Amino acid sequence: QESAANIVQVFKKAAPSPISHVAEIRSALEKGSRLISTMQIKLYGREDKGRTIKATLPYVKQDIPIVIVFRALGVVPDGEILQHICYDENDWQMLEMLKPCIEEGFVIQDKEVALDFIGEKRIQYAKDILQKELLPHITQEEGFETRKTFFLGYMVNRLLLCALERKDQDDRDHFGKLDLAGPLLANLFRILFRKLTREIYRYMQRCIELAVKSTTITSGLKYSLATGNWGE
Amino acid sequence: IALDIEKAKVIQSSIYTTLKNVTSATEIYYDPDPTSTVIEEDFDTVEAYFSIQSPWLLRLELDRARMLDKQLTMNQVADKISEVFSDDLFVMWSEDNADKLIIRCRVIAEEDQMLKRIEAHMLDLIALRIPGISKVYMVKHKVSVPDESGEYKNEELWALETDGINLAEVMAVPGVDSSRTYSNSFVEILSVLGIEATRSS
Amino acid sequence: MEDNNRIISRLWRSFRTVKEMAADRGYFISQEEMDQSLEEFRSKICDSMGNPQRKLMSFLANPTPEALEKYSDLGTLWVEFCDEPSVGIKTMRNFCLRIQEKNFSTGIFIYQNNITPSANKMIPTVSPAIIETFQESDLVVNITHHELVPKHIRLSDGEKSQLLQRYKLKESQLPRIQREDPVARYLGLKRGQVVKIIRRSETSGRYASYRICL
Amino acid sequence: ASFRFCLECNNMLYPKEDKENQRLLYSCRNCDYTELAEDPKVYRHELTNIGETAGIVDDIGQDPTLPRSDKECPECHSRDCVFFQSQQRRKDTNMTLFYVCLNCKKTFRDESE
Amino acid sequence: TMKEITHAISSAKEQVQEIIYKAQHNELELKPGMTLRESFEGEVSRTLNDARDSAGRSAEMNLKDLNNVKQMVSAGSKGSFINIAQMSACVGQQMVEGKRIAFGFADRSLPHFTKDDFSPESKGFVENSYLRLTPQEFFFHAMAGREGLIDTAVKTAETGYIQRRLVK
Amino acid sequence: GLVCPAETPEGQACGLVKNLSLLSGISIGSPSEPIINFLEEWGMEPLEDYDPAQHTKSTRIFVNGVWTGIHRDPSMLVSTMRDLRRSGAISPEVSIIRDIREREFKIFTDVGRVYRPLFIVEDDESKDNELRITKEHIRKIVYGWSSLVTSGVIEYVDGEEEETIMIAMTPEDLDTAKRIKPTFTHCEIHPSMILGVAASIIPFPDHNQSPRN
Ligand SMILES: [Zn+2]
Ligand SMILES: [Zn+2]
Repeated sequence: QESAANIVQVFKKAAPSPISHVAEIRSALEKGSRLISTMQIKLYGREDKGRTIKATLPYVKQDIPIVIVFRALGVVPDGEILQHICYDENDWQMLEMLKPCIEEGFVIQDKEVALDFIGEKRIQYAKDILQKELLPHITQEEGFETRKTFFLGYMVNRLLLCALERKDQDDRDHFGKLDLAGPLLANLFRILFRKLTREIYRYMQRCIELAVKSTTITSGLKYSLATGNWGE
Repeated sequence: IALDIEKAKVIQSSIYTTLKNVTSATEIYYDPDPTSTVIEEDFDTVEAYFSIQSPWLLRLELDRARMLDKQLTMNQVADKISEVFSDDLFVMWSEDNADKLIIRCRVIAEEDQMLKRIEAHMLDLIALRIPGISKVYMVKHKVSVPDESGEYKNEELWALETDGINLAEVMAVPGVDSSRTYSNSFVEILSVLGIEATRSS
Repeated sequence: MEDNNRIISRLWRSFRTVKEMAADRGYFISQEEMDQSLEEFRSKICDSMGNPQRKLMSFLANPTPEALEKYSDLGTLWVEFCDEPSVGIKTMRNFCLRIQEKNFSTGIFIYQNNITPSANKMIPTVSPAIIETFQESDLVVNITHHELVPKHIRLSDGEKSQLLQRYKLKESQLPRIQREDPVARYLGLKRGQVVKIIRRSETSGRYASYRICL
Repeated sequence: ASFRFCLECNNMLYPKEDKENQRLLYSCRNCDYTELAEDPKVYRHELTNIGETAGIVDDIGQDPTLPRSDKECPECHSRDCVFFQSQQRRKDTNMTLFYVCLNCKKTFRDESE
Repeated sequence: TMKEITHAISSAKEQVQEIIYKAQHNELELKPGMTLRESFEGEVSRTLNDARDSAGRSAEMNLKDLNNVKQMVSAGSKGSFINIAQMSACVGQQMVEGKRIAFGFADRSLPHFTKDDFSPESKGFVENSYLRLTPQEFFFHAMAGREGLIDTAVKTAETGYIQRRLVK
Repeated sequence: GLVCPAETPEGQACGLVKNLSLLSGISIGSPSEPIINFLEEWGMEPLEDYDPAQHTKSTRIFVNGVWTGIHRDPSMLVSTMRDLRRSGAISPEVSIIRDIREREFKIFTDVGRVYRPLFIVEDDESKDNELRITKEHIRKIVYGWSSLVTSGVIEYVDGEEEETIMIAMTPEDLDTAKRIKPTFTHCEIHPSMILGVAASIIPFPDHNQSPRN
């Protein structure tokens, strides 16, 4: 079973659309659960109107203007934000573009509020969606906030690198960018063993004082392989 | 006018050019003295414009080769601009002879915000010479026709093909035959010439 | 000469068109009255410098010697123009009344840019008589003149009540034509009137179709 | 343009007018810092030609996927050059060759207009 | 004749190398309405095509009134000029989406090519005859046919819908 | 190289079903760290502490899609890993791509990358201008394919790495009858290997209209 993952793509979006260009990156843990949630680093304002940059996060209703995503990350001052996006103080064009964006977030001046506008109860959840949902590859650990930030920076960069005619729109069919048998059993087994896992949890939740039905991993496997329907 | 080569062009350019298509760049400098500039290559252009406001400036650097293509004139260009805004925007400009075409101007509570919204309103809501009609090529077609002597003979005639569609308007233009015009957009034809003509299409 | 030299050249073509429509509608008009060159036109409806005053263009016309033969009661028509590039509900009563008394039956105002929503909301307020509205920029070129536009024709409630018997039609079974149809307006149709279309055909030479106006 | 930030709280700089004295100021809306104008130029739009030379590390003579021409730079007079076309991905660009020399790292073209 | 043709491709090859030199110098003007680049193709294409066109035509008149294939063409019972051509002379230029074999690999046709090679031996021109394609030629050719097979497997039922509608 | 151009079902699903060439193989899944480590100890100054201006044209490096810091002069970091694979100390299955034209270093361990094998060229001839493999290795064929690889005579090139190499067709070369024929890093084992099971039985597939094959 054959679009690769964990990679940056930039697409131009038709004349009829509030969005100009957008960059995406499909992410999933190469080993461990494997979430299928993608990152959207949009770029509103068509090639005219008086041009902000907002991005989409997993589980968040609306979209957030990149500046905040940074302060909410661990970078609170301007120019230290432009620090990550642009790598050449003498590239006024790009920087210019960013300007209007900075103004967007000029209203939130720190990490407190940063993680807030994302709706004590609410602030705590803000963190979560950043350590386990936001660009979840790289790692979902904790003390790496910095790293993801340079990415979201390398991303907001890739966006503009095109909206300024320096790099073309990503070639959707560049073959360089196959789950054989062995792998298949994997994603399959897990789905199974995991129902066995929380099955063995019930026998342990009745004994007010053997049980493991090793048939879910035998019969489960058979069903699939027999017909051709992977999923349970 | 049938095989009138230049007559073809003369209509082409009469059928959408915008300020946006002749402007190489635009800048907004800070010049508080309405009687001299902080810019060199502009000096002359002031003094030679006082014989036969806001301190905030807005300069436009138009293209030379671009003024010969769609053909335009500083006199016109500006003339248009000026009458677009009118009495609440003083504007000036150099003369076609120079080696750098320019257009300065000022307004008449936070101006750096206003003189920027008027940046766009200048590059996208202002026409110089209609709409929906981009590229317009010319072609020499085969048109059979009645020689005076009877027999039908080869009399090719120029024709303008468009790359967009508006009819009600590009029809009443001096130099066309509103008896032969034709858009493949039947939808239109019916709306303009009566369901019948529509069917025909 | 500036760019006003052309705003005349057009008001003129728009004129001749009106005429043609008026004679085709079924009224009197000389081919000449249509062929008034641009030259001999200027000096006739202009003031001083070189501007045309429309308040002096409007006119009347009437049912030809013939028109009275097929259509009896076809009343008299009146075409009007106006110098107010935005005419409204007030300068309206001047029109709405001018005919409700003279007693014509056909009103035809030529609004330059647009009439007011308060205004035109007073048209179907004077029956039997009926009134029409035509934008200027839409009469610059007579549409009937077009290549694709085949010749249409009205039909007395006699020529109609005939087609129906002759073909055994139930009215609805007849090809229709829109009230707001470019040609339908031009000949000023009404909901219930029929129209014979006669066009060239690469199969027989001439075919005869009919459209009733819904 | 090449705009500026500010010491103290490294931020964006917004401009304001020196009414009474007639001259330009730049500032901050987080603290109070304020500096005079560096240049009378404030904003530019510019409706390219920069980026054709695209990152040419000396190692650009180690990318085997590049062509070999035996000319001779306008300076060192060598005979081992590599080339390409503008990296400006514009359907309307032109096709002139830029050359790098294994004996210098110059940027000579083939153009002639 | 098999020789007279070879050199109708060589010369045709240079009438390309020539306009490529004259393009890699900006020594050509933009035919109104077309991009400087597009106008480059527009000629390369019109060069190889006219080349190929006579390449075959040399053999066409080189096949006597006894050549069976010719016979089966005159009778009108199978095949045409084109066919003979692609079998005895030059197969032709390959193509997808209307343009000679793209640059799927950054700035090249196959990894077996030097970057920025705009020539015909790279863009998919099979100079060989079936009687005698090179990998490159053979590949492009496939990418070209592949487009063909595509719609013969798409237009097949969408055409049927459009049909069905007209009926109902 | 990776997929057969001809064998693929007509109608319906056509091109959505591909068959493998003879030489193609799929990656399996190696480990990252024995290479992450092997790196940040050979020139890889970790991302954690980065300074964009002190390190200008710093060639950034990626591992399986993660950014593990940059590196100063890479030219060598490159022709060291490549020497490491050829001795067989970083699985012949891993992919390493250097994109000078952008200053980056691609590292792939991944499971599911189709790759083919090629002869290595290396201008390693202090006696001329040449395939590392020689007619002595050949006639020598306790000498499997595992040795042809443990001696750096052949390499496993995935589609990505392919991008930055130059492959020579006929090893040798690179009559009025035959077909007219028109920096190298690798040579093609044999062009007739770009075919898969299907075409492999077709005689002179290089003489028929492709759609027939
Ligand atoms: Zn400050
Ligand atoms: Zn040199």
